[PDB]
Amino acid sequence: TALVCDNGSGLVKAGFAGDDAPRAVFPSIVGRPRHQGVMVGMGQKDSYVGDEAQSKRGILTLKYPIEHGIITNWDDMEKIWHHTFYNELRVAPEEHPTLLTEAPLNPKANREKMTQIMFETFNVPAMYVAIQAVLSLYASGRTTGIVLDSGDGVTHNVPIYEGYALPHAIMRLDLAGRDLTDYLMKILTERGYSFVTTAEREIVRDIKEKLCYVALDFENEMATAASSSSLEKSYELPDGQVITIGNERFRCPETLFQPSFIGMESAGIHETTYNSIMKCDIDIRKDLYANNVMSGGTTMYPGIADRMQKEITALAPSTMKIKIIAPPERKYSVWIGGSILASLSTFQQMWITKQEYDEAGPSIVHRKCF
Amino acid sequence: TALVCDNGSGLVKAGFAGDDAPRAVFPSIVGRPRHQGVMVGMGQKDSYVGDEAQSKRGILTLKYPIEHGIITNWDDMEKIWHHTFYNELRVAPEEHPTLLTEAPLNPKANREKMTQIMFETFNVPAMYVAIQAVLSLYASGRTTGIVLDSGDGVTHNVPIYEGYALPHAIMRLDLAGRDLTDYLMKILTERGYSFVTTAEREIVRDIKEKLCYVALDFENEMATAASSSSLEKSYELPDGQVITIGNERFRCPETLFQPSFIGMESAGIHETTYNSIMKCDIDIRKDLYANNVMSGGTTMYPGIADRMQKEITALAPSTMKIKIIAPPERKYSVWIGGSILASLSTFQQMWITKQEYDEAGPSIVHRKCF
Amino acid sequence: MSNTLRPYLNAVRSTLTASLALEEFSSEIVERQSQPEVEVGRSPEILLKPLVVSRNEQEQCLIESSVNSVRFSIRIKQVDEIERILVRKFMQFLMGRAESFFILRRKPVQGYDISFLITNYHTEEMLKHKLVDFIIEFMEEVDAEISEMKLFLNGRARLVAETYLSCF
Amino acid sequence: MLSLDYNNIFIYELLTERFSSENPSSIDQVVTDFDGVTFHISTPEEKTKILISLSMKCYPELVNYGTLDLLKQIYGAYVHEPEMGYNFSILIDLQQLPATDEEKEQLAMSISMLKRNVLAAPFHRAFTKQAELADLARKDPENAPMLDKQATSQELMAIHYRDEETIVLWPEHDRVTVVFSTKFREETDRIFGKVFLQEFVDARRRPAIQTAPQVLFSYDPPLEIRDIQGIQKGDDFGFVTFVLFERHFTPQNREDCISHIQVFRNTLHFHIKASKAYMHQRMRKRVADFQKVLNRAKPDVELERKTATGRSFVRA
Amino acid sequence: ASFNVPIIMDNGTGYSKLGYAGNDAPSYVFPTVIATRSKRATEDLDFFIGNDALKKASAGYSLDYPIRHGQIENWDHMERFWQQSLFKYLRCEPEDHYFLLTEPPLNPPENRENTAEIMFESFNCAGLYIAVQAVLALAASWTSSKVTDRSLTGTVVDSGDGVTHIIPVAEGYVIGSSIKTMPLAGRDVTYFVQSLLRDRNEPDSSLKTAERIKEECCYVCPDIVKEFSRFDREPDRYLKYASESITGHSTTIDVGFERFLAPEIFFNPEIASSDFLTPLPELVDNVVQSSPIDVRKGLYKNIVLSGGSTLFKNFGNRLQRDLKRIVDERIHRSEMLSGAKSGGVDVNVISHKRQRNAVWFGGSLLAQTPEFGSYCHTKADYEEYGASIARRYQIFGNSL
Amino acid sequence: TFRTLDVDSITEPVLTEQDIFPIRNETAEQVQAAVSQLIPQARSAIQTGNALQGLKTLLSYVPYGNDVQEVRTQYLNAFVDVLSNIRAADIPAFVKECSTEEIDNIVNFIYRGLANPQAYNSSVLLNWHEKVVEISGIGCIVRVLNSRPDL
Ligand SMILES: Nc1ncnc2c1ncn2[C@@H]1O[C@H](COP(=O)(O)OP(=O)(O)O)[C@@H](O)[C@H]1O
Ligand SMILES: Nc1ncnc2c1ncn2[C@@H]1O[C@H](COP(=O)(O)OP(=O)(O)O)[C@@H](O)[C@H]1O
Ligand SMILES: Nc1ncnc2c1ncn2[C@@H]1O[C@H](COP(=O)(O)OP(=O)(O)O)[C@@H](O)[C@H]1O
Ligand code: BEF
Ligand code: BEF
Ligand code: BEF
Ligand SMILES: [Mg+2]
Ligand SMILES: [Mg+2]
Ligand SMILES: [Mg+2]
Repeated sequence: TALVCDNGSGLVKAGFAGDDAPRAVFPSIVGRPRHQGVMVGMGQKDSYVGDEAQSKRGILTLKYPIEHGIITNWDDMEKIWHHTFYNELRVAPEEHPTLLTEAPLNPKANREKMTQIMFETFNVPAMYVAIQAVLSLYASGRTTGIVLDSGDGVTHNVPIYEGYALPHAIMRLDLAGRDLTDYLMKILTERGYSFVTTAEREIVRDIKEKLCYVALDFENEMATAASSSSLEKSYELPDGQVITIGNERFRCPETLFQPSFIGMESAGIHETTYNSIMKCDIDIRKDLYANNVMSGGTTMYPGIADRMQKEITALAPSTMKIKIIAPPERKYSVWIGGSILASLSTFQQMWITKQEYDEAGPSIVHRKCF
Repeated sequence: TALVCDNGSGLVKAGFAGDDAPRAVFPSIVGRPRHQGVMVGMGQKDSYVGDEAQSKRGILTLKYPIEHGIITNWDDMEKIWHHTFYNELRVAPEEHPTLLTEAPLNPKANREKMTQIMFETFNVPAMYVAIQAVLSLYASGRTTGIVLDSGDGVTHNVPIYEGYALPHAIMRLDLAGRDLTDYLMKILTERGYSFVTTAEREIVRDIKEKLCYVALDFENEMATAASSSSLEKSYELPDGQVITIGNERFRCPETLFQPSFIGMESAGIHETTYNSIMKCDIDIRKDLYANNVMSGGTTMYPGIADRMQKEITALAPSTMKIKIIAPPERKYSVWIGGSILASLSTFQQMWITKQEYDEAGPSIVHRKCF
Repeated sequence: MSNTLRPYLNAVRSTLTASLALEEFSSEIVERQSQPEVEVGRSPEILLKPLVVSRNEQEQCLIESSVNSVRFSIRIKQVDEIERILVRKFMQFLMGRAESFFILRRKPVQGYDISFLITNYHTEEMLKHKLVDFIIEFMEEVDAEISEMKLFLNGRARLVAETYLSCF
Repeated sequence: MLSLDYNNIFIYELLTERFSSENPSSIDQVVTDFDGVTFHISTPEEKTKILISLSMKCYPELVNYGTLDLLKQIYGAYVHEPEMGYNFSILIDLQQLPATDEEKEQLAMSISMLKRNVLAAPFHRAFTKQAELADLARKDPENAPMLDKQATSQELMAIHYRDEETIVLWPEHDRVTVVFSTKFREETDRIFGKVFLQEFVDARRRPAIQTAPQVLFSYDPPLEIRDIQGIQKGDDFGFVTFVLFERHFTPQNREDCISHIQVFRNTLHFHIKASKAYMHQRMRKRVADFQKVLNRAKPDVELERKTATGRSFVRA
Repeated sequence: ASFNVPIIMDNGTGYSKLGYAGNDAPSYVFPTVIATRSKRATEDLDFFIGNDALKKASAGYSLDYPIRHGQIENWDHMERFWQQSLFKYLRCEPEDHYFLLTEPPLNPPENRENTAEIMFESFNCAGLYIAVQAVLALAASWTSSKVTDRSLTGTVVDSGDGVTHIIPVAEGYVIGSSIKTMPLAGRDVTYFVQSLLRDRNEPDSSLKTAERIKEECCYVCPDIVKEFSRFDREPDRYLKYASESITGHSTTIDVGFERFLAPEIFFNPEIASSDFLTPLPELVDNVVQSSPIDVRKGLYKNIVLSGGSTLFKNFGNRLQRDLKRIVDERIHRSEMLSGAKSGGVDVNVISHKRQRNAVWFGGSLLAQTPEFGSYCHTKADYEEYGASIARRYQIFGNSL
Repeated sequence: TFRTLDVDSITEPVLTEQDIFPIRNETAEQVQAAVSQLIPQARSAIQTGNALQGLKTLLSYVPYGNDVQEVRTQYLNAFVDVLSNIRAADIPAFVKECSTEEIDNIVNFIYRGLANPQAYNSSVLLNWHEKVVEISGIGCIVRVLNSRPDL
């Protein structure tokens, strides 16, 4: 067995290769206390990690060590990996290879320090660093398609044909569920309700995860919510009081299809997918159009597969069929795909091994993992 | 049963003597992946050949190993013979004597090396290297006639009377269906369709096959198409985009009659046929005009028989019959003629046999073949 | 490949599937030991008659059989000295891996190119219809594998010829 | 490596050490080379003085073709009495050594270049005599064929430079022709050697490499070498001929061309060995795909979950 | 037989030493490393080896070491390493020369078979001898090749970069029932020096810097709990080492208790492995006591050291004193039961001038002997029996 | 040394093939006469074109024994010659009408013809092998594996 540790920017998703689904899913958060620690003894800790922080958050400054899929704070990222292996999986990491992941078009130094900490702190016996939108394509049961992965921090497209990636046609967009959370705070502020702190940012994430949905036709949905009760509904806070919301429920997800709302100049996710298909060689485009693959938690909004199929069918030539593949387990497909990969018998030849790291130094990942 | 291959400069035609048509017809292509394989488990393969390369082409750089009827990349030609023997016909080359086919006025080195490979790499029991135009008279059932063969790589006339060829009156022209694809790619740019890659070349080869024709008078057809949409057609690319095509529908095949379009200084196929007949002895011309035989895929354009009869009737003396026999099987008529020749009772003494080759070396071929 | 070997490989497939009727058998000459009786040959009543199947003087199979073991040995096409070297070496890689192709011998029987030993334990713990499909799919493809290697040898003979000759 | 070095690497590295060294140690080093050649490097009188010496079975022939004047031109003051058991010897003093690091570099190169400087003498005799015939032929183009005919039999060099070879060369007013009467005695190299020599001739007949010498091949000898000693037609030799035209040994090219033609048979000998190293890596690729054809005979069972060292594990 | 100087190749896990028999040093000593890539196919021509393949890590080649724990274990890489050794560096013709190759005592028969088929079928060499490497290293001890200077009885302790093994030899015969082997040597102590620099988080801990800190700074102390205590009392023992990075800039490394705790891997191999628990002085006593009784005075009297990883400052004296302690304690138990005295046994551990490459100098000195062409596998025997001619162990007792 | 001296061959006499298969009752000259009368009937059946009645009569008796190679080879020469002279479309009409005893005599001798390709054309024997096994089933090879070794 080998660990598969998809340290995403919003959730760590971890477990064992060939296991059905990730067994350690928790916030990619380190919390530190912000108040007068008056009661002596009491089992107090200098910092808290994951669900241990999320449940204590009313006294903590929660901060994610990872932003837009790039590690910003290594002293806390080691704290998350240590929590993953010793507290959440309860293994010794020196006994198991780890398949890690990262998004494409990351800094070189991210990939180096992430191999160095696995070999020099966690003492791991072998490791590998897969591209997240390649893994999501194993989890679809395919060898050609265009994975749209979108998580908490990054959205990216990787077009693949016959198992060859077309790396010139990879699109990264630094917009995903954390920007939709920050935008939901900016529009909730307009109805009556103020959310400000790093802990209140989790309450509005827990709104976004169950009140929001994607409108199939935003400009007509906007007129319908401005003229009826049916689109409005309510959520009950930790403080027992009720929050009622309406056109905020679909204006939030719409930022993915209209990044101009949060001040970005870019294509939306629909036109970013088409700009990746139209960068590919002309003979493969039909087999990409019939195999768009949704992945990552930001693709979980009710109606996003219907909307994505509508917007791509308007951009694509009407002569040919579009399919969006969106399984119900697309919430974890990058982990699911790493759990396939780390169990394929040729894969056991591809690991960076401890001995090979010791001899080659941390630059070995650049001449073995892609 | 003997084999017969017409190793065409763009399609391989291969089969067994006494069959009515080729057993296997496939592009004379070898392709290598241009991109990086990211999937494991996939059957990654270092080269594809024939129809598999034509099918996977969106990720391949495609090479033709024969240029103007001359083999120019021997390694990718040995791959194609190994594909004809072990994959397409799926018979071992040692079991059957084998008729190969070649254009007139080729390098001596081309026919020697093609003999040395067949006896010392494919170990064949016997072989013969017939001239492609001499086989077109067998297919047409003639013993007197002037052939006009035109393939992917080359166009040539061989005038023949009562089975005696006139090798001083052979005209050979390195202009045929490849240079018409290269020119159609160029003039397609003037309507705005940029085709550039070795795989987009195979889309523009298909446009040329599906839509082009030879117009009975070019200045009249130009003045027609300049006024009207009635001569236009539309073709759906494998992308689902539709191109629409104008006077370049017939300005492409006119290159055969006006080589100055592609900058080269030579007589078009009409004048080069008339010059071949005017080089011949005066008593035989009167029969060469009556038995003018076409062959090879570049002679398949709609209206090319009527264009060719109109032009030869304008050149040749009006007092006698011009009669062009372009049969409906002419696409394969070199192979069909080879399958007749290799089947004759009187030909079975004419093979170069292995025991007769290795006492003389590959220079035996020039003293048994034409 | 197939169509020229089709008469031969249907004779080999049919002989080899009729030959692979193996059983557990404790040896009669030694106590508390089983041994592959085709390979030891010390008790004759549990050997079956050795059958040859054959297309040509070059291309042959010898099939030897016993109550708990079958030995199968083949000569493949070697029509020039380049195929003699390429075959003789290719089979030494293929038998050098015998610990992971469980049915291979590490040495051929004398005068054969490669040899297989399908013991009772293999027909209990492996799919015996996929064992004969591997023997047959090896005999179809090995002529295409070796002929391709003599193309790559010509390809390098050109690589070094052009690279030497083009720097005068 | 794709093509052989012309110099002996060991003597280059060794002299590059001692020419840099602040404190030389003593040495006694016999050092083999191709074509049966052998060097001896030693410090016989002092650690300060290096004697380099050369042994080569055909050196008595090379002295007939003017070798000593070429070696005295190149090595000058460093030439020494031949060491007992060796054909030629040079004594270089590490305290009397040249001044600059680029003088040291080109002297360490020049001394390591000894095998191709001793075997160059018949080539310089042919190139410099072709320069005389090129002027005489330019004085009378109708006499020129007869000057070529007599130089083809009177000015011919033959060197029995190893026992399974002969290099034969002669000047004519527009060329130097050189013929290798070449044989591979090791039978697995003779079998590949047919492919390597055949594809070498067939390579010259392609548009890409027309700029090269005209190579030709046979197995009987070229008409002008049919009565040279040791050339025999029946003994399974092959006769690779290069025709070097005036453009293949123009003054900028001569030294590379001499260096590069001597090494001919050694590149084929090296590439025959280095082709077995290729065929093996291509064989063990097809073995690894026949593994898949057997793997479909193993029934599907999950082998139990284990730690990296193979010890058993208890999770999932 | 050919008369040409036999070629000698000690392919170590760390360094290959190459040369010709009868020379006074190896022609080359360079790392056993190959640099490889990670319309004709040439990725098997583009490789480099030795000192010229360290220069290639920045040019995008992957370096790999085809010998690990004293055994060849990548045969594609080792075949390319030999062709390049023979045709670039040694610049020889294999068909003219006999070759002496070396391997550890406990190598698998499969590796001698693969070595023989590569030498006889790929290179076609005239003949081959595959010497057990520590059996040669005794012959580097002699003051000269001449018969009166020989001392053909002695234990030989060999420790390179990848294996240590102790071979007893007596009256010129290798006592094969008594060989001891432990795959812990110069590289495993480098990974330990590297592991310590890395736990202190020093600016550089690349393999080349731990390899240099071993041979610059480390030594074998008497006892590590007193040496840790000395590093508190005696603060000039914390050396400062200046290292230059892969990318060409300065650094400074403090070197600490790895100055003694790293060479201690030989005298307490529990520090390195769970599997090889027996320390080198007791591993030597297990050799000499397993050996037949009459040779034991001779085997202790002459314990030859060999191979680069025996060169640590004070290594010979630690081995001599800890072995003398084991030996005189055992003799004094025997004096106790008897009440009589004994003459004891002298234990000498012999460090000497050729200790850095002793196996090569041993191979060179043996291969000069007129008999050597008769001990080789000649290629005539290879053409008769095939590569199985090399499969039999010369050293151990064989059934059949 | 003693380890290599075999004793089993001289203290534990093993079975012989004539213990496992009953010995032939007909004497060598009695079968050599019985075959030499049949081969002319088979040679004649080829010369009159009725080659299929040649096989039916030739296959009515079979020679076997370690004493008779010089006539087992003549019987095999006549049998391979008769198999090479039957039209391939007549084979399915012959094989479906053979008894299981005659079939087990055909396939037994085609595996003797396939053992000597330098004297027999394998291509026609492999064609008979496909047709006899496809029509009569795989057990007809199993009866050859199990058959007498001096056939
Ligand atoms: N049902 C849902 N509806 C909308 N957003 C969701 C839903 N489920 C998860 N998300 C969002 O997905 C993000 C986490 O997705 P994930 O794929 O695990 O990201 P990452 O890999 O970067 O950690 C968070 O922003 C979370 O709120
Ligand atoms: N129906 C067609 N109409 C026009 N061009 C054709 C047609 N069929 C084939 N061609 C062209 O003819 C060429 C192939 O003809 P072929 O006789 O097989 O040439 P070759 O023998 O040299 O390979 C290609 O350029 C192909 O595009
Ligand atoms: N002075 C020294 N002190 C300690 N180790 C040394 C010294 N000099 C070299 N070494 C070590 O010796 C080893 C190489 O020894 P060698 O005999 O060549 O081993 P091998 O044969 O296995 O390659 C390396 O670990 C090297 O760092
Ligand atoms: F980091 Be998550 F994939 F956005
Ligand atoms: F062979 Be094609 F006719 F050039
Ligand atoms: F490989 Be070294 F000899 F330890
Ligand atoms: Mg993610
Ligand atoms: Mg053609
Ligand atoms: Mg060593």
